[PDB]
Amino acid sequence: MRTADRKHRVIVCSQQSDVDDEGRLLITRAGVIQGWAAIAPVKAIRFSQDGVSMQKDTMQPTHDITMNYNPDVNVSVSAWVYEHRLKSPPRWFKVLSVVNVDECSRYMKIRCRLVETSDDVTPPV
Amino acid sequence: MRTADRKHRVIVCSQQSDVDDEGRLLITRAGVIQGWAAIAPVKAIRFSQDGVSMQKDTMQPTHDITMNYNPDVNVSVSAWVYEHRLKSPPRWFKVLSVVNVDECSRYMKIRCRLVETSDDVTPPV
Amino acid sequence: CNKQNGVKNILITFTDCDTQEVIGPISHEQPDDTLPTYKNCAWTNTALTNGYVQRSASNATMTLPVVRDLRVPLAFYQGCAQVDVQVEKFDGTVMTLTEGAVVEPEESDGRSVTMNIVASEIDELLPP
Amino acid sequence: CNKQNGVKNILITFTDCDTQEVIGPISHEQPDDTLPTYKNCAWTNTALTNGYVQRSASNATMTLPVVRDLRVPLAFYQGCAQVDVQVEKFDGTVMTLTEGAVVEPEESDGRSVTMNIVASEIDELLPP
Amino acid sequence: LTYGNRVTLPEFAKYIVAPAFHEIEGRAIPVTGVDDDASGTQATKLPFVLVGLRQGDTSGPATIAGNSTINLRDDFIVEFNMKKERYRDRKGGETPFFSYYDYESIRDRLFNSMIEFSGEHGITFEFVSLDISTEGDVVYIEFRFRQNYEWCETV
Amino acid sequence: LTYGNRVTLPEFAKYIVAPAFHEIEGRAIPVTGVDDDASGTQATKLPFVLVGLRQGDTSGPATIAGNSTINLRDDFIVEFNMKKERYRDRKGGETPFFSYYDYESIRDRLFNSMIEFSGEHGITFEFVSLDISTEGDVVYIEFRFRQNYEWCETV
Amino acid sequence: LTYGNRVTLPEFAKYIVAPAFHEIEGRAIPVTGVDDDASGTQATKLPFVLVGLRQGDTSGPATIAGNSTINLRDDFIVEFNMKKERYRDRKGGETPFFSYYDYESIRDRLFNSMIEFSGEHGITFEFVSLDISTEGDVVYIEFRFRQNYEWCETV
Amino acid sequence: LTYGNRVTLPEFAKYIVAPAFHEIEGRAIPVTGVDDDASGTQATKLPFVLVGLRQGDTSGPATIAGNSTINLRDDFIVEFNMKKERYRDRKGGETPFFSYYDYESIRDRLFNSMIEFSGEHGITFEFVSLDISTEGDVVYIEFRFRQNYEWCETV
Amino acid sequence: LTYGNRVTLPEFAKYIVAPAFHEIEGRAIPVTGVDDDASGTQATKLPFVLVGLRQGDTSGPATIAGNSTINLRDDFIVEFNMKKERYRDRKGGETPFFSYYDYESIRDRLFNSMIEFSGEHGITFEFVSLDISTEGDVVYIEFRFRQNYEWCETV
Amino acid sequence: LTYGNRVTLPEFAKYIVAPAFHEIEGRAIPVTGVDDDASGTQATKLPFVLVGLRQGDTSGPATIAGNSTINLRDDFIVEFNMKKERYRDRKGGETPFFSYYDYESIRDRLFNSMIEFSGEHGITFEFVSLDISTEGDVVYIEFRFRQNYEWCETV
Repeated sequence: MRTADRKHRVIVCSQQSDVDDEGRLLITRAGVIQGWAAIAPVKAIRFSQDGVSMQKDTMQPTHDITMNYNPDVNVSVSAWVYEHRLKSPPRWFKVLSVVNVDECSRYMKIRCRLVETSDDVTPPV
Repeated sequence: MRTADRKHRVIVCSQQSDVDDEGRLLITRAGVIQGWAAIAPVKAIRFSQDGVSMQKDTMQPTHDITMNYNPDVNVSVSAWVYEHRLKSPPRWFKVLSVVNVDECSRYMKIRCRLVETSDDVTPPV
Repeated sequence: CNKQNGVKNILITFTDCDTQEVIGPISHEQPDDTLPTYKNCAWTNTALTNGYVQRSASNATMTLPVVRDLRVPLAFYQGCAQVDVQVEKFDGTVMTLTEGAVVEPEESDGRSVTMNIVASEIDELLPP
Repeated sequence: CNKQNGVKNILITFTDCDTQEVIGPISHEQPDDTLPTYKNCAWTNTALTNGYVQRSASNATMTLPVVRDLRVPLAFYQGCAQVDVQVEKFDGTVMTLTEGAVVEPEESDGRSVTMNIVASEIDELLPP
Repeated sequence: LTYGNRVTLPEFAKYIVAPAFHEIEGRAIPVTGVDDDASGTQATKLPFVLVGLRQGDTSGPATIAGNSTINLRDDFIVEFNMKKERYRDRKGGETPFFSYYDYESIRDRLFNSMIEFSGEHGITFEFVSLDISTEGDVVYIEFRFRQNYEWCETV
Repeated sequence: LTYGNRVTLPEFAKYIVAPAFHEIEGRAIPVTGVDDDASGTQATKLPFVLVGLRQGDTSGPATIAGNSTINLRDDFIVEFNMKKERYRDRKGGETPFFSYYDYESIRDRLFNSMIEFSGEHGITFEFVSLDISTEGDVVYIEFRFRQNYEWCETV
Repeated sequence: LTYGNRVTLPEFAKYIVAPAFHEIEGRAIPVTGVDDDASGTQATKLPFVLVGLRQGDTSGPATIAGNSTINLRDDFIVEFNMKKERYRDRKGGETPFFSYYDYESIRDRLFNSMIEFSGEHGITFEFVSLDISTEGDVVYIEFRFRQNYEWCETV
Repeated sequence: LTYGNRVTLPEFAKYIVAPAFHEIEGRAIPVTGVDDDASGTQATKLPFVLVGLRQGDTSGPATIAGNSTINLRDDFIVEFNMKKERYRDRKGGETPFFSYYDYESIRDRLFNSMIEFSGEHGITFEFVSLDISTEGDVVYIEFRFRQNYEWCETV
Repeated sequence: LTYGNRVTLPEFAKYIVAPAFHEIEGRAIPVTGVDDDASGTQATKLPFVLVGLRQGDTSGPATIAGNSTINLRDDFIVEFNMKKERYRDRKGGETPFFSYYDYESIRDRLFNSMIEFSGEHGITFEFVSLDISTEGDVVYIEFRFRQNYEWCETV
Repeated sequence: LTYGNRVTLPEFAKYIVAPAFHEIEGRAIPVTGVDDDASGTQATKLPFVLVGLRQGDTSGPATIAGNSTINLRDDFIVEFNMKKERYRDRKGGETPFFSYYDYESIRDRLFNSMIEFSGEHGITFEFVSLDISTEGDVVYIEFRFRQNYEWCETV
């Protein structure tokens, strides 16, 4: 993939969770990586105004993310991708799996599932 | 795609619903966006005199509508597409999903379904 | 029409035959789908030969399962005080039984007793 | 609120009717889902004619299934020992029984017995 | 009301569900079947409680002979569609979409309105099952009721 | 009519359904199977009612020995094909295709015709189940009846 | 706690499982359904427990008539998400990921907590089934409890 | 005939089905299974009736000990293949292929022939079910019979 | 033979089927499962019997306590693979491959051999079901027998 | 040993299966599920035996109330993995892989080890079913056991 295809600014996030004292749980999403990436859709999306995607299986990836490989980072089962745009609301991607493209260790292919896309999401800290 | 292929004049409509005092419900369709789009069939259609389609699943899209991307509008689960022709009865489409073509944010591809096509549909307001 | 069969209200009134105290419980609740059962004719019949019959005097009986109310003692349900019961079905029928007496008490576990009440006569209301 | 029915505590005291040696009070465990059953005051009734009734003397009865305690002999359950029993349900009720006597012993297998205790009177607590 | 010993699905929706929750604006849409259309019954304001007959059957004697106390049993369901709302904290914390949703308030006051209706007209239904399931930002609360009655013919 | 203690599906259609609802222009079609051909049985105009044998069965003893009170049971289903008609309020609103459809009037008038026929000839059927489902703008209401009789032999 | 003769799933998690096993840092999560979203409920740190309603049901009589001793049954399941930890010797050996995992200590300490809570408040649960399954390096231990209660109405 | 207390398939087809309908020219073909081949069992010119065993089972005591009254039960089915004939009414009118087919005449005289055979030799069969189904211009009429007997060994 | 109150599958074969039908040249093969390998057990010449354990099970009490009359039940199936032979009647005619096949003689001779073995040794089997099916020119006749015995222990 | 009225899966494998057959060198591997992984549990040396819990259930009363004689039933299974060895009979002759395998010797001495252990500690198991199945050069001998006990809580 030509390096001009990477035209999205993403923030790869690892989530931490802690129980709320009143009885709930809270998921803190902090950024660990920020760079240029190229996204591509592999499925349509049901939006259900207020943004939350209405996918049923919650395990079929909808977007494929291509970015630069990094041998020391270990993209977990609990990684997120916060992609921010200029005049469109930000989007929260939840990773579903990674692909080491052709095992050349040049790019990672992160099968992700659109979580939602609205102007009232919590940016990462 | 070819901008000379967008040869269909459609009006994207939102669905507002409320129950009549008599006990039944009533749905109105308000026009929100008007522009040119390109439609194509991806499945055959059962007419059933009085025009209304006879698709059984009611979840497999039958037409794809491509039009100009618009970053401020959110095509929800409750969007319709009213297509008017010159010497052909008008049509009513119900959207099933949209996909941002190649995520380039230049065209929206509306995965939609034909509801009915008869000379006595209720035009938008 | 014949609106769906079933009980709606069951009122019970205990009066102890030793201290002459009275209790007006706040009506009881059916424990299951079985209904209170009734028999009004106070005269039983016996089959003689060739169509005849011996009409003798007898009682009016009533069978009522109810959940024990956790304020009135259980003894008051096992045939230990005079009871005044009133039932109301869904179709409008109301049957009242006054100054009855529980006969043949059967073992109960503490939450659902089955009363075998005997009385002189039960009146029926026959909804209009 | 009618807390869920069920038994919580069972206390039993054995006192041999020959040597007058006492054992207990010992706790005990229900063997299955069923509950102990009760009939409190000692005056049963019988159906006379025309609503009347003959009130005669009788006994307070009690039937309780329990798992045999592997330190008390089985004879103390089969009716060769006076028993004093106490039960407590979840809803707060307590039922105590003094100077009971196992009557009509039933053939058992050695780990689960259901005894028919008879006494002069059973006392209640009636959840305050 | 018609059917003095029964209540139609329109009557159920407007007299039991409507005097219930005021956040639904009487959107108890009477439908033929609960799954007759998932693309149509998903556009209304998110509450839009649905009511529809699942299957009609008998409850014992059902012969049609003019006088046999023809017994009938209608099995219908009521599907709640409630918008889930996440709890945000001002430290970068949030509650995921799979958090527990309190259906207890819903069943309680729905039963209460049903109790009041039974008291006012003498009509009772049977509760069978309660199922909950989510999808995106919507929670489906599905009760399954069953109503017994007798079909009174007309002369 | 033949089979004095019984009726055949053609007689059922022309004597119980035809003197019944008149908006069908007497279009009561007996078929082999109600789902044998859906491309041909979906061509008839708006008001057509179908009747077809689901399964032939027994009702207890069925041994064929010349004198054993040979008991029989035929399971057939009658399906109403009715067109849903939306309502318009002139303000620019409409009723969706998934709205409730009043089937009870259909069951009432169908059962009344059956009661009248039974009272006339002394032949009664058993009601089993009722299923309703829509597709496009047509609603399918499928009654499942069941009829017991004894098979008369001929010397 | 509300519902004096009952408990809700949040109270169950914070009163029976949280005072239970301490290697969970109080991560007792109530959800709608334990399998509604497997991509989100697999992100929390390794030792977390899930509690979710499987299906609401009855326990006999459930007719709602103002006085019928309305009996209810809520069927929920508790799933343990634990990390399997292989053992290593000093001669280049290892234990496979499919080796036996001691679940009995989990069931013991879980049941002890339930017994203590019942003895304190007089509320008991019924154990139905236990299922264990592994995936990767995480073992799933799913307890299926069932709770009976009577639904109290409010005037 | 062999098996004095039984009737083998060949004897059934030639003595009960053959003296039945004369439009069959005696084409009562005994097969192993009714569905052993659908491409070969559909080549016969003209209408044709098949006879084949579905499965053999027991009817209670079945031990093999020389004297235990070994009871056996053979479940076979009889498949009618009848050519449908549409009714033409010159006005440009016709009757579709999904029209009702009168199976009653078939079952009646088949039962009659079975009755006469039972009276002649004292052998009775049990009727179980009757299913009809069409395909193109052929209607399949399937009877399912069941025959009880005792297997008499030979010395 | 071992297990004086029982028989194993090799003994069963070599004592009941080999002294039975002689056109098999003693080709009665004991297999693990009759459907474990269809590519290997379809190679032996025309007339071959297979015998294979379907499932081992119990017949009531099966607790292992040293003295509990441990009851056992073995469900095994015996399958004949025989060649169907068409008949030719010089006129240029033939019989189809789906024609009826006489399984009754095979069943009779198998049961006679079993009765003889029982009367000799005091060991009986239970008959359960019989299924026949053809493929190509080979007919499959599968008898499903069942045998009860008590498991003797050794000190 | 812990659980004086029970045996854990590790104890079962090392005290009942290990003193059994010496051809497995004590390779009685306790697993979580017998089908948790077919790629990892097929690497051990051919003569190896697995033991894993299938599902835990109850045996009647199961309420958790501190004193209710909480009864439990753990359904576990033991899978034998034995290498099949063909018999060569020099003339160019061999025995195929679908030949019968003698599982009786396996069941007999396994039951004997279970009997000796029960006599030593007073713990008995229930036999439920035995199924065998082969694959290539390996035969799977699958027993399914069931053990009843009472869960004694700790003060």
